[PDB]
Amino acid sequence: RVQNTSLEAIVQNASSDNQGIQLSAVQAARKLLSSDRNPPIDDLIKSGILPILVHCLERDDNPSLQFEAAWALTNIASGTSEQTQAVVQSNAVPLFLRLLHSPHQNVCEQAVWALGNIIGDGPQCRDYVISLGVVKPLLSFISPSIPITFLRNVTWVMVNLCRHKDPPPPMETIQEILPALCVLIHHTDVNILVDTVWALSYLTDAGNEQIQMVIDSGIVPHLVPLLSHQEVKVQTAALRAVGNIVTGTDEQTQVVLNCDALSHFPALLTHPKEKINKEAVWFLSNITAGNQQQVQAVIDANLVPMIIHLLDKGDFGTQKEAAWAISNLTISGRKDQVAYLIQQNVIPPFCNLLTVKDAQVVQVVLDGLSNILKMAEDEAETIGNLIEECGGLEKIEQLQNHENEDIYKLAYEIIDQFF
Amino acid sequence: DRVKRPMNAFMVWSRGQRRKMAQENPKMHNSEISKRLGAEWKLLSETEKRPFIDEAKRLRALHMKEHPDYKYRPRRKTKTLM
Repeated sequence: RVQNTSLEAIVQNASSDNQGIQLSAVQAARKLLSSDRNPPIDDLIKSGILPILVHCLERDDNPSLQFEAAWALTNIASGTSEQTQAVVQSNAVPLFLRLLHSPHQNVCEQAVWALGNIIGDGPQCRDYVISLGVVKPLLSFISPSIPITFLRNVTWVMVNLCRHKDPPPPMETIQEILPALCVLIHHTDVNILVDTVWALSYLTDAGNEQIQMVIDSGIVPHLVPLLSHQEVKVQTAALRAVGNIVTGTDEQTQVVLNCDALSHFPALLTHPKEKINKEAVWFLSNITAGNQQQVQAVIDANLVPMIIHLLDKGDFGTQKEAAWAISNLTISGRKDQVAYLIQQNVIPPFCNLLTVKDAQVVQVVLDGLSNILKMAEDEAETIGNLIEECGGLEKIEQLQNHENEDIYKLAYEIIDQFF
Repeated sequence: DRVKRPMNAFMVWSRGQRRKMAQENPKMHNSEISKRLGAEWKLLSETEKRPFIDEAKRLRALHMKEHPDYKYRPRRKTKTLM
């Protein structure tokens, strides 16, 4: 399509004083840029059409010319960072922001889309478009009287406003967006709901201060129930989002637990999808890495048998997370809490992972067993027998010749103190 | 001082230092080891922190790629196609 038409003639006709000739040239540029997923962005940039397309955005007298030019610029900005930057250096963003107030719906939507690609390029462009004032008019589009297809585009732009972490979006911007996400999290459309939660998952992955902004918005009680949502794409997005929150402080982890998050995990731990099981255990591992009250919460939720059950006869990925969840409990748990773990037959499946090829897993499991023995001082002999009965002591002794320094050093030390 | 995964630069650095500090000073409590490690982290230069910063970024990238619905994630840039 590019090899069979004069780009120069397009560029020169796009600068013509005749509106009909101009529109046909911009339309041809749009079709060149939107006929497939590999358009000739560089050739049209090099031809000098960017200043012409940008100028077309100002022509309020020709909404069709604004629409076609915004469409052309949208797909140019959809490319690499170099091609997106070319649009930014053309000073198109202030004109896109003006077009957000256009009375013509397609001109607004296309301006929204173009701004979304620019915001999604990185934190610099994101903050640039934020600083010019994109958030206020963007969120004003969110109403009951917005076409669903437009609202999907609006939510996608909001996702990009939350995306990058170095640095994260400004505090004031996060605080403006969260009330809108509170509205959108109740939407029935799956595409909007999934995007709303993904936006939350990016905010909760931006640091403990951003996690606190999410909590202070009041939206966490509305995110947690989505762990049992009928659409699996909503569940996994919500599971990662809340999983990011419990990577924060103990106080932030407790907020999630106060929303009865653990109630949704029996179903998650028995879910057919193995990756959802692995994710649900990674979540719980960050809970058992908390304080004693949070270890107790996992106990009271009847999840310990299910974690031990998944540790045994589970897929390799989930067993690794289960080992982390168990070992973390030996670090944070009280004597009675590790005692309850023992009573539930944790030693055979825990020791069965001493033969895994992953060096990190063996290290994590050996640390857990070490903490178990050190915790039951009076009954260390009884636990040493339990380790021996299931063949664990044999596997520890084989690990005395392991290649890793921390593994064979600890294996000898464990045997010196308790065997 | 909690260790949540994926770990940040300080947490991966503390992981190695914790074990050494425990052996060298067996009469030191876990709370005091965390306090000193957090303070000693402030003395490190950017060059000494860089390996642990790159590891934390590496762990973060894997954590996102291992998202159950990674393929169905919202993309940063999209085209308006015909």
